[PDB]
Amino acid sequence: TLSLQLPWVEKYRPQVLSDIVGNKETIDRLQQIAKDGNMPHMIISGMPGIGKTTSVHCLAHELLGRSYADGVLELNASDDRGIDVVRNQIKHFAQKKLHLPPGKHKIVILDEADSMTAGAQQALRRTMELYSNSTRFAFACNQSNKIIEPLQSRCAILRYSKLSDEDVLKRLLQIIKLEDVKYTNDGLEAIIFTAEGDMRQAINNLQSTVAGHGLVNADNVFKIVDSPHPLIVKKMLLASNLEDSIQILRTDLWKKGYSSIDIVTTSFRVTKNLAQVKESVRLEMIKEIGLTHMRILEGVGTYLQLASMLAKIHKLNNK
Amino acid sequence: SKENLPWVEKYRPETLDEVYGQNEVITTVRKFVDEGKLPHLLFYGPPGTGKTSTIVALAREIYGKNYSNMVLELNASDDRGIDVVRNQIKDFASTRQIFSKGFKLIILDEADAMTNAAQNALRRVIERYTKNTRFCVLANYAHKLTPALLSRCTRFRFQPLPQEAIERRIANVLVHEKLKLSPNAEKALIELSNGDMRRVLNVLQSCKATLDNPDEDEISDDVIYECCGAPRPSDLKAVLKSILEDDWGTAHYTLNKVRSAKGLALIDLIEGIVKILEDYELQNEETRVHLLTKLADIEYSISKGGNDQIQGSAVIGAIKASFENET
Amino acid sequence: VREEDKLWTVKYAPTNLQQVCGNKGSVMKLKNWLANWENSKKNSFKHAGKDGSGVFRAAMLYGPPGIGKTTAAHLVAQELGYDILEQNASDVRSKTLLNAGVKNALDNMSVVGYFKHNEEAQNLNGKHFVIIMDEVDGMSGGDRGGVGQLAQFCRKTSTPLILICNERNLPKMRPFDRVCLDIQFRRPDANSIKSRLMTIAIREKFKLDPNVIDRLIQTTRGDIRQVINLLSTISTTTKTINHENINEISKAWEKNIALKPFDIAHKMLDGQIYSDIGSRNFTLNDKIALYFDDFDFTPLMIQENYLSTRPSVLKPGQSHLEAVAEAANCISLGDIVEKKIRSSEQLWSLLPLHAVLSSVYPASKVAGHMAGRINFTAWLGQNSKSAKYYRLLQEIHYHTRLGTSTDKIGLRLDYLPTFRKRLLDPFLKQGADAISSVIEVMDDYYLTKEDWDSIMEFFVGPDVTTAIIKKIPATVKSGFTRKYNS
Amino acid sequence: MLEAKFEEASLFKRIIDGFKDCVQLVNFQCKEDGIIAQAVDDSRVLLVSLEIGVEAFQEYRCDHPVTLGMDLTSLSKILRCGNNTDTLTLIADNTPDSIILLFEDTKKDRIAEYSLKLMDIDADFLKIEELQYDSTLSLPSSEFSKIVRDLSQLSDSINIMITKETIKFVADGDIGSGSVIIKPFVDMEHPETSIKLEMDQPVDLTFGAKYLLDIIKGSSLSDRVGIRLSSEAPALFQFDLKSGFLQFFLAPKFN
Amino acid sequence: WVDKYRPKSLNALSHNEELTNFLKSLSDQPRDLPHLLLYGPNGTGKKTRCMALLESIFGPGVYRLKIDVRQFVTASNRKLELNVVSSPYHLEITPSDMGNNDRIVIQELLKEVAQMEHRYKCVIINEANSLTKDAQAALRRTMEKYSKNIRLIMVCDSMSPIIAPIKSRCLLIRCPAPSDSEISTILSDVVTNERIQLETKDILKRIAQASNGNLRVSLLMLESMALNNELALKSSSPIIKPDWIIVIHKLTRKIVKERSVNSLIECRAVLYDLLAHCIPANIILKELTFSLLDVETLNTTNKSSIIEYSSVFDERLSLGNKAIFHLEGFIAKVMCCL
DNA sequence: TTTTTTTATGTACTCGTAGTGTCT
DNA sequence: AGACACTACGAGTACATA
Ligand SMILES: Nc1ncnc2c1ncn2[C@@H]1O[C@H](COP(=O)(O)OP(=O)(O)OP(O)(O)=S)[C@@H](O)[C@H]1O
Ligand SMILES: Nc1ncnc2c1ncn2[C@@H]1O[C@H](COP(=O)(O)OP(=O)(O)OP(O)(O)=S)[C@@H](O)[C@H]1O
Ligand SMILES: Nc1ncnc2c1ncn2[C@@H]1O[C@H](COP(=O)(O)OP(=O)(O)OP(O)(O)=S)[C@@H](O)[C@H]1O
Ligand SMILES: Nc1ncnc2c1ncn2[C@@H]1O[C@H](COP(=O)(O)OP(=O)(O)O)[C@@H](O)[C@H]1O
Ligand SMILES: [Mg+2]
Ligand SMILES: [Mg+2]
Ligand SMILES: [Mg+2]
Repeated sequence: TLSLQLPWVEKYRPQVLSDIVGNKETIDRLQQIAKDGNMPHMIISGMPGIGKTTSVHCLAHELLGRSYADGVLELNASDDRGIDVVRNQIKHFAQKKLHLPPGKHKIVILDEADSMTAGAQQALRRTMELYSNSTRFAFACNQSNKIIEPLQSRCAILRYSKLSDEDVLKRLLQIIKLEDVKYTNDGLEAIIFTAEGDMRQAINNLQSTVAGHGLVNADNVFKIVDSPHPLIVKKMLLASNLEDSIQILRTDLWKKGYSSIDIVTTSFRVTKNLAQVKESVRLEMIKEIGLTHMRILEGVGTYLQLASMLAKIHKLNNK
Repeated sequence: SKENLPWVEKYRPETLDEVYGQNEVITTVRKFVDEGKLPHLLFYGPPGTGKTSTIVALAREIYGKNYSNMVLELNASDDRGIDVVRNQIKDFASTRQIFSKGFKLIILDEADAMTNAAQNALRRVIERYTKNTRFCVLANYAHKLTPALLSRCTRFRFQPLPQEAIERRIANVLVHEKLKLSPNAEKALIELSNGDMRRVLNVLQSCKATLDNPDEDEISDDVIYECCGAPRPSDLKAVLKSILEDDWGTAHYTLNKVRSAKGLALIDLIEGIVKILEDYELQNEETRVHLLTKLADIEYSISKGGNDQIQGSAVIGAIKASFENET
Repeated sequence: VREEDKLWTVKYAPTNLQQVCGNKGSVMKLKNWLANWENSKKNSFKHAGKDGSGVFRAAMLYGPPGIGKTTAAHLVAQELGYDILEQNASDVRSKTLLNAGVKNALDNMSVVGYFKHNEEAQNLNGKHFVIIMDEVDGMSGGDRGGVGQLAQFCRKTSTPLILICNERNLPKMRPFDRVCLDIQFRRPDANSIKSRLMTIAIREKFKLDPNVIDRLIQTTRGDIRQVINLLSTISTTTKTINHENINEISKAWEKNIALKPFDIAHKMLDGQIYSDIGSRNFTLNDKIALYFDDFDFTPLMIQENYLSTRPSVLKPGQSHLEAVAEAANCISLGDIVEKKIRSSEQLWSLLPLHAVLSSVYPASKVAGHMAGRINFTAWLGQNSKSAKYYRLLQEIHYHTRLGTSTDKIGLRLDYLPTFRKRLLDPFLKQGADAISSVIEVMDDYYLTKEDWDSIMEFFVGPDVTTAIIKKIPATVKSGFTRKYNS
Repeated sequence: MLEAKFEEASLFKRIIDGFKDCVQLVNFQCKEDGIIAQAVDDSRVLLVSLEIGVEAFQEYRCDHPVTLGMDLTSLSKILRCGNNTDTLTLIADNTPDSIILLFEDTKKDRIAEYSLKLMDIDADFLKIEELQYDSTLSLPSSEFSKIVRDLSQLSDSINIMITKETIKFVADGDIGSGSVIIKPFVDMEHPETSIKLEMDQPVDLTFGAKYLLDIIKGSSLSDRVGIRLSSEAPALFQFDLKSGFLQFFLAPKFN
Repeated sequence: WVDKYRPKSLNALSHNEELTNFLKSLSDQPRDLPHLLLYGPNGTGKKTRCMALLESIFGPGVYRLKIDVRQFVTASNRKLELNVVSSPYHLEITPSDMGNNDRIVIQELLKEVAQMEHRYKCVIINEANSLTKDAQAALRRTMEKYSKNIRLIMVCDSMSPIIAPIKSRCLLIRCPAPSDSEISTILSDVVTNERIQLETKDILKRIAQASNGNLRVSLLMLESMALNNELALKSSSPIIKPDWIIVIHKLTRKIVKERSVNSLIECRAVLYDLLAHCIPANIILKELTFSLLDVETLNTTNKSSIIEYSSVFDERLSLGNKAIFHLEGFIAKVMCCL
């Protein structure tokens, strides 16, 4: 082996806002903005792998044309983004003179805006306020709550949502048509099921299955990618009889190499996000799961502790 | 010389053909490397499954014998912060190889101890430099990794070593060493391993040291049990029978003589009785609830110390009161 | 520069004081304060006046962001002839160079006001400065940031000082409590912003009805800048806005701001949230996010005011006392979890669990109506007082160790009930001739006058010496103080 | 038993200062022909190869090949403990451990005995790179270090372009851009200020600013530095000393 | 006064003759002496007996001691200030004067004293119960590595929080509280030396019956009631009780009288006022439970639940740091029980 | 309606004495 | 030979932690 090929997430990364199968409303909004111009300050929030960075990249590219190289300032979490950088480099870029069309503006893309320090975020306020006629700011984050309210007050808020089954299925069908891959309906269904609204993870699993077996079938997808971790935990907690939950915990989780810490954390998260049972029983189950986690963290993490946790949960459900 | 390293280090796999147990992931990785499309890997699994050995043999097969120079291997022993990422990992990804031509490999072993800021800075390094370098993240707990970093890599779950592969490795070791092993001794050895090759190699070296002979004899179950201090199924079932059927004082005397004749530990007996009673087809699950709760409480109390006799009597009374509901 | 290149917030920015929306009282108060500034400096700020403005040489504007604090400040600055100067956290603000510059600028005149125009009869104030500080709450916590330096600046200056921050009552902002005149800009009224939106919509050919601005500003929570940005963002695609698509717009532009530890206590102790209907609207995840908004004061507030409500979620056959007891048990369990968190091994991954045991479960146990007022947690002040008393007892014990040969608690519990009878009681039953005995007893254990004063503060219950020391004749006290001072 | 005695004790100081910043640990191989050292940067972007023959050592005695693994932040401290008119003596027993440095003054009577604990570096460093390059130039070390330090302030990437009798150093950043263009000339009045360039095919590749700034730190060794460039090959920055050389194999950045 | 009449040697002890003989036996050969841990009720006289044993191991100059100061630097720039009681033959440290920084002081100070060194220097660790588990783990190996220069004499009131390794690493000496007769005989000598007037001797016995074996409390209460009776104790002299005990008794009266949330608020207020005046919460809980069990209005069913809840919340308080968070919970559970 | 709660490493900032290459 | 701009590494001070 001498060199590798580009992954399908990067190779087929959308370069035009029409290729994005994300939220239709915000996509058409950004398309009309790039068509008319006058892009305002924006903050795009959501979950990983739904088309946030690609969306702002496509918007900046379409809005700047050939001037993307000298009119767009990209700053990721991999670069220093402290108070000193915001004071010197961002201010020098915003004050920089540049002849642009009468409908375009300089764009400052800040990836992972939820990781910037409080000082830099505070200094960015007047930085984006005094140069709001020749410099525009686009933040891309996962938690909008991590960005201070003064910064959110000066910009639009675009909340991206999960991708429905139809959109990811359409994108995967387009990729298969563009790549000439042998597939089947159940295989694509299993891929979308294991993706959980994650387009990047879906394309990655598809490419991995293709390069590992050639045929995208549910058997191959399940043998190369295990079933989602939270769903088995939910089925274990929602069991009606103690023996069924014990057998599930033994075979699916413990016999497959899942650590006790991961199991108890997934149980806590599922019970927190559960909606089948009432509030009080959910709080009692969370209490028992936390009592178990307090022993798991102390190094007493074994199968007996998880079995006792399941027994206590069933006793609580035993009226 | 390799004759000075312990058996866990001496028998470390150097090629991908010496990594037993993992077949579905090993074949897929071999195909990834032969065809060229090697994505960002995330080896998640319990300790002693062979993730580090797998990735080391993979890098050896990819770059040759000069692996130690063309691969950037970082671990928890090295300082892995956000500035360390920014400087070292970005300078490694952005530049090219000094010894040959080809893609680079960054092995972030034990990356479950990295800071959240480090992962937040690295998740954009993996996405930006993806045409000249790759990333391999090894983990034992998938909850310490951010979902953004967890979604950029292809996940491979290292299952615990099954019976066939662990017996194959045991046979390989018995071929490499002047040593013989009994079949029942081998089965007992596989039983006390839980798919951990490190434990098997360590106790095999220890029982070879226990032999006291020039190795003209065999290694039986007695040697393994006396060297690892693990209780035998015979004494286990005898204690369980005396607890379930015999009298309180007789059960106490039996437990005392069993735990004092071979110097066994109460926690090992607890785990053994838990494993044995798991196959018992029982009545209404209240007995199982009481048994599991009381046994876990006693185990958590033992994990902090106390009176061994009081805890043994507590185990006896808990098992008895749990089984008294089955009538 | 063209017209379509500026945002709607900039092209519709107020050009004069008559276009500001709401908070007319605050802008008039600050205008009167800046007008009488020279009248205040000519008599050295001794005469406050009927408005009460003139004794403070600095003004601190505090309120939510986006209501026009900086705008109104700049407008009055340009209208009253004062030469404006702005500096804020976006520029370097430290103890070294910022202090030097501001000190050199407090009593220096402006060259811009001199060279621009100084010959007409406009005002004698053009030579003066107005140092307008923005994002005052954005400085560093310690003294090196410059918050205390600015607090001291607001004490000695010959130029008006204007301070503008978004969050006022903070620890970092404690020095600004009694040094600058406080002006609070509040939520604007709906009528002015409604008229402004009508104008900016009829100007941009934007179809919009008067029935929606109410819900708009309600979900926006008093932020005209965010409202203008919202209209500028959505007007490009949906030309006409009405009661049909307003739901999606409100759901997509919800202002997600963290609540103070007082509103968190109100939301936690709200019985409607834990009802069968309210449970599936404000889910448990939102309840945990409520605690995670401020995880330092939420458990203390919950433990303080969980037993001061009227429960409406009492199970059939359960009284208020039973629910309070279960809530207190869960409070103790959450306290154990918190101790395990903030100790060695740094088990911070147990923070969500501490969310449920400390705040969520006890509040759910006694959720209902608020009987009285939401009282702030007194555990902080009680802990500070206990720490001070422990330090004083430690000094007393290390002073008396040479004779007592006991521990701190062993000296507080048993020795002090006798030290009280030995030291103070001879003063009440013998007069002023028992001073020498008390002096000898105190020197027998190397006690001091401050030690004697601190000893009498440890007793409680039926022995409160705070009035007994006042019942002692002042002659005896003065004689004792003079004798020990010789 | 390794026994080396230097003519000037400051030459070893100037040599180690070259690797002090760009290299952390070293593994000196001492044989009958001289001392060789090969090291890799922490980020593995550059490779340092030092070779000093027995011509530099005033006295030399190597009974068998010796491997001395050591740290540079301690060797530099031990070397700064010397003196300008002193002589240096390296001693190592039959089994390599705790290398001994001896500083002896030649004007007065003084003995400074220092020790350094060795370290067991498993990674071997014996690789040699002998391949033809696309261009070979030679220029004064001060003139190259000046251009490097002047262009490092503009950006973090410096592009080298070799064309038909033209050497261009470009640096494009956020505050502006810059490019220094030089032509190979022959200076008869002083040979150490001439610029030579033998090219076979045009070259165009970029380096990082930090490694290029660390490389020019070795300019205090020789008065002239050679640069060998090739199509996607480790660029050879060589400083030739009167008994050997120090060569940095630098890896460019992919475009 | 307690301090004016205190034994200074082993031959000056006046109770627990078997313990005095055991101490003389242990001090017969002083160089081959292992580490010692004195445990027993608070106020028995173990701190006097340790000094008396040191007076037998060394010269009489052991009591001529001085107080010095030593500064320490933690992982941050917070300066830890600790005063040390030192003597030309021994030194005394009390790690109960700080927070979670006991390990630093313990390890550094003990290593300095052990590196500098009859032939060894004795170390008296006062109130070993406040020693955190990490400090005890740090002292575990320091006790064994330096056994020829440093010998530990740890004074504590209960070996419950002491870890098992430390318990094994030192001899254990129990100090039982003196009988009421010995306390009465000591009070007799004190009142004949302090020239007190006793109409009937039995009052002294009652003092013992009010002290529960505590001699430190007994002598202090005798002297406190001698100042109220003007150096002449009568046949019915009132018993002087500390203020916090009266507050706790009034709290129990309020508990048994009213059981509601409105009374729970004032109970929390009383708990806050008690905790703010340097009163530990474990002693508060112990006294509150013991005086609640004395309430004759309750029955066995109530007292059993009360003692169970007190044990549970004592475990909670030993596992927690916010003491009022457990005290209020115990009070609410008791209110729910009654 | 109002201000502190231990230890523990990672992150970020600043002043800061210091070590060395350069200019009247 | 020397003075002082440039500079980079070291102690101080806080700020989070799902
Ligand atoms: N709507 C979409 N249509 C097509 N491809 C998509 C879409 N969303 C994501 N992808 C694919 O996913 C890759 C990565 O998407 P990103 O935008 O980087 O994910 P993200 O939404 O920004 O979440 P992050 O970066 O983890 S916070 C792209 O290069 C595409 O291949
Ligand atoms: N599949 C395997 N085949 C053969 N030997 C194995 C296998 N897995 C583990 N071993 C042995 O166990 C040793 C340790 O393996 P590692 O790869 O270091 O364990 P690991 O899977 O990385 O788990 P960690 O390091 O605790 S996270 C190897 O050197 C081998 O001797
Ligand atoms: N009362 C108001 N009437 C009209 N427009 C307003 C009003 N308040 C704010 N705006 C608009 O909001 C823009 C910014 O106003 P600012 O005064 O800078 O906000 P702020 O109240 O100072 O809050 P900051 O800047 O976050 S501290 C102005 O240029 C106006 O377009
Ligand atoms: N054998 C004894 N005879 C008389 N008094 C004693 C005796 N032992 C102790 N005491 C008294 O006990 C007091 C000190 O008590 P102390 O030892 O500090 O209590 P603790 O044992 O709780 O540390 C001294 O004032 C002393 O008078
Ligand atoms: Mg992204
Ligand atoms: Mg490993
Ligand atoms: Mg403002």
